[PDB]
Amino acid sequence: KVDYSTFLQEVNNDQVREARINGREINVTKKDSNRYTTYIPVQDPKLLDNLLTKNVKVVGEPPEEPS
Amino acid sequence: KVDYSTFLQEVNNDQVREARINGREINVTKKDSNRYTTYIPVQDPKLLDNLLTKNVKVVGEPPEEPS
Amino acid sequence: KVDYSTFLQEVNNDQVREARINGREINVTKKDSNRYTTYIPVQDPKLLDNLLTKNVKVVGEPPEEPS
Amino acid sequence: KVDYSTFLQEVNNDQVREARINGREINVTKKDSNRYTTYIPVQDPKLLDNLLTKNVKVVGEPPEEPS
Amino acid sequence: KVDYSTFLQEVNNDQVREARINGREINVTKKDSNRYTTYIPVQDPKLLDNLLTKNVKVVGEPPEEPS
Amino acid sequence: KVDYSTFLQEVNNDQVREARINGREINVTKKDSNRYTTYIPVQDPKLLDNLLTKNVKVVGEPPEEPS
Amino acid sequence: MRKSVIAIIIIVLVVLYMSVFVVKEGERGITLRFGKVLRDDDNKPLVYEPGLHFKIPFIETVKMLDARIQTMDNQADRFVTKEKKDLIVDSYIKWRISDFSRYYLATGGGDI
Amino acid sequence: MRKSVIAIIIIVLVVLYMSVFVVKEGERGITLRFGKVLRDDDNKPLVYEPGLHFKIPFIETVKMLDARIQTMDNQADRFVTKEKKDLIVDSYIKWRISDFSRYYLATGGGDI
Amino acid sequence: RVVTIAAAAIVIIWAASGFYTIKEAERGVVTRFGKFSHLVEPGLNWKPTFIDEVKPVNVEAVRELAASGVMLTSDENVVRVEMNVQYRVTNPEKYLYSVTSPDDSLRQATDSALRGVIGKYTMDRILTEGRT
Repeated sequence: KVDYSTFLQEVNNDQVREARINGREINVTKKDSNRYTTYIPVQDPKLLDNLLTKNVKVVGEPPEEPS
Repeated sequence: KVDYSTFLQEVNNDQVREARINGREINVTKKDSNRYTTYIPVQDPKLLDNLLTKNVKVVGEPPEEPS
Repeated sequence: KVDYSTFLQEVNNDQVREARINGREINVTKKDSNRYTTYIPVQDPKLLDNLLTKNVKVVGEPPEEPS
Repeated sequence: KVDYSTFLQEVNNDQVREARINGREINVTKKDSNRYTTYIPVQDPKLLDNLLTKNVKVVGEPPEEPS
Repeated sequence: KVDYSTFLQEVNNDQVREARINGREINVTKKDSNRYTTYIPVQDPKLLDNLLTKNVKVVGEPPEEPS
Repeated sequence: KVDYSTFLQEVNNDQVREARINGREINVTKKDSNRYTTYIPVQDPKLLDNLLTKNVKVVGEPPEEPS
Repeated sequence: MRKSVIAIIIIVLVVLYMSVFVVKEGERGITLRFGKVLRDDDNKPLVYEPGLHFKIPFIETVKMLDARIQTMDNQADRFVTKEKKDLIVDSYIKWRISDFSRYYLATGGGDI
Repeated sequence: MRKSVIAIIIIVLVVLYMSVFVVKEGERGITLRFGKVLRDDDNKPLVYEPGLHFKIPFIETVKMLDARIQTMDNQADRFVTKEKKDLIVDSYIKWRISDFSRYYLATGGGDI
Repeated sequence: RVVTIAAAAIVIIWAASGFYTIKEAERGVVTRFGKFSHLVEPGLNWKPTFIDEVKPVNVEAVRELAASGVMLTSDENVVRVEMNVQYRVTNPEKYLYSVTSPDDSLRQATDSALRGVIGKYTMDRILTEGRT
């Protein structure tokens, strides 16, 4: 729903409350309770490092095995 | 259709505003209101870095569910 | 479920005894005999580097195969 | 047909004009209006970077979707 | 079956004279004729590096093609 | 069949001229016209660097698609 | 007279299998009552030799204590000498269980 | 009476070929039983000279020990003299197997 | 007659699995369920299946154990010393039921021994003269 680069710049200013990632689609939780979804164009090696740089809260999810 | 080498020569001058990302295909939409397509032949780690360092807006799309 | 991030913070504190890795599921038992589980969001190269530097114990799991 | 080691020596001398990448097979057209084929044994990250430094024209191809 | 951590410490202690790897398993026959077994937790980028630096013997096996 | 470790030391001893890489098998030819085989245990990124840095001839092979 | 005769055969064999328990050569088993341990010879806890023994199934529990010498290594640690010279020493100790009963009681739960 | 007579003749020839085993001139063979070695003269392991010998097929195992003089070369290595002068010496040694029985035992598996 | 057939089937498997061969460089150690029974010598022996088990121990192969470390000498100097120790084993009744992990436990004793010995001699001696 929002540009991938935008997510980075708003993260650089600590505008994400919590970051829970699943597959290739991630929803953001801004400080003002706003919600939207972003897309990952390609694998980025430093993305995880970037989030940890500004003490951003990371959360994992279980694997979705087909029933 | 534009060759990958020539694609770098234009992004390295900051004359492209937005590019579509999916798979290895890239649909370019530069600043002169023109649109075309280009393909990435291999995996390159300095693609996103060149985009972010140059501060160019780049977004990708979600995948398509199989028929 | 314990968030992936808290495990990193708890690793820094040196309060874990050993952990069992399987797939992307992280089952772990800490120094205080407390069993919890997290999930690896994405591949982290320096994780194993950090863990070994922290002297925390890590054990691999045989390749799962459905007989 | 030429060896992959020999192909690299040619590129380092500013003698390759256009190159194509299809999986792990490569077509090359040098400035002498000649053609041949090579193969990349293992993925190399500096190959593409080295290629661009020498200004070797790189091209891509669309994927072959079975009808 | 021994633990991967102690195996690393044991490997770091120059206590192996022969090493064989099949799939994700690790069958070892050390200098003192002792044997054990361990499975790699995940893919490691620099594990192979430290191994060759200490002049450890390593051997790989071909793939089993089904009849 | 030759061991990976003994093969690598012999490679660094300037005693290899040609290497054909087809999957995980390598037909190694010494400088005295002898022949043997070897199998790499796991992914070695620096392998290509080491071989090419010692003026060795590498070769690639196409995939044997079933007729 | 078929169900009655066939019925007793199946129950007895499974009951006996639960009761039988062997003590390895480098191990010793201490049979235990509900909450207490079995005694004999003026309240002397009995330890089992490496042979076959029988325990009432589901009433008696056995704790297997290894009798081989155990090795304990100590990591690097700082000690202060007579001239205040700090030293880094790595040392190990070797010990064997002498009183299987006493060790199990003192070190409640037979934990290494 | 054709199948019976022809059948026995063909099987005898293949059995004899398996049983016969020869010792080369520059080799020495020590016949071995399932796990033991064949003895004679007050438990003295017997080694075979370079001639024809018969072994029960599939029961006896033979180890061929070379009797030729072996050459072992030493690569460059650093040695300390009396005046701490480091030297690089290239040397080779020549040895021969004296006790074929002992070598097989000492070097378990008759490996040079 | 059907009962007779059933008995024959079970006994052959017991004898079949029971038969075992031990290598020449190994010495089987037959052991009762809890108790040890006897030491079998090389060749083909028989052990009743599910009753006793054999443990082959390499009593003939000669192993090696290199012990090294940055030890301290007697002149307050440090020396990087490495040693090689070739050894063998003996009757498995002691080797198997005397100390846990005898090979590794011996190596730690070797480190303690090597450190102590180097501590007595000076650096200069250890480099040239002390070697013997």
